[PDB]
Amino acid sequence: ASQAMQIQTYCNSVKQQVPVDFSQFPNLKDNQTQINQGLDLAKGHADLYLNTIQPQIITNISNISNYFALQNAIPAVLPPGSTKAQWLR
Amino acid sequence: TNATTITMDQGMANQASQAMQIQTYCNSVKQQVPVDFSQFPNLKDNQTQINQ
Amino acid sequence: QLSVIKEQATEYQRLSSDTRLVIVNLNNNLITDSSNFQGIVVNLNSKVQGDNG
Amino acid sequence: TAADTTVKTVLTDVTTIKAQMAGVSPLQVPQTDTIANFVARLAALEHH
Amino acid sequence: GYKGLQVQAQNAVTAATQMSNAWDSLTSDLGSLITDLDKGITSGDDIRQLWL
Repeated sequence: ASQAMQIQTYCNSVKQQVPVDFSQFPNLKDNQTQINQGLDLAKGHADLYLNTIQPQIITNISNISNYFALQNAIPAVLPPGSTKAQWLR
Repeated sequence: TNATTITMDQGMANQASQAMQIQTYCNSVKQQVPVDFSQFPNLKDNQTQINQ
Repeated sequence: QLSVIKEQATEYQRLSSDTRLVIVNLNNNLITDSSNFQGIVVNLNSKVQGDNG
Repeated sequence: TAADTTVKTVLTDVTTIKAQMAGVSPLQVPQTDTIANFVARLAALEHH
Repeated sequence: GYKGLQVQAQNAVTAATQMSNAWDSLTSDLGSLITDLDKGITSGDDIRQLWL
């Protein structure tokens, strides 16, 4: 289970919870308020990871990876056929 | 643009994972059993409403 | 050649859709049997709970 | 030369991040109660 | 005993739902193939080759 999968599990889990009605239990009145705000807020956070953050993170590493896959080394000596001027470039 | 491919990936990945969530819940809603209040005349009408 | 293939594929797409339609009846049968059994269990429990009283 | 070695390291760092970011976490089926079990745990607190 | 048959039957349901998913995938993918052969046949040159 990768780090992103761990976060997905959390996001998928929270998005499925159902706000409570404790209307039958005035003793729990405030507990209903606390639960339902905390949840609503985490649903927001979850969506953000799923539709914004994780895609940004993957995107960013694709571009980084793609470059250095090709520039996978540094010429420490003047390559055959180049000038000094154009090696420094 | 990688962003575009990844956007497609993530879009798809999200929709399929939710689909498995809703599909499983729908299977469970269909296996749900109806009420029976035929021992309480008082309650005939709530039975037909609940079950509908 | 390509038209004969596209037609064969068209027939199999129809066969696949028919198959899936047979599988809705299957799912609905299993779902019914499951619901029935749940209800069986639920009412036996009510009987046992009353008897324990 | 140190640069060339650092690029090597940079690719290391990237496959690390790539390992962090792969996979599609599968469905988790919770275990909520059925009616038989809810009536019991309740019958449990009341008769003891 | 009927709690046992219910669990077996629930499993069967998941199993049958996964059969539906698979067959849907086949229907749809055959769908793509039909499109592509259709477009390939009614196209030419490089565009027929793309589709095919």
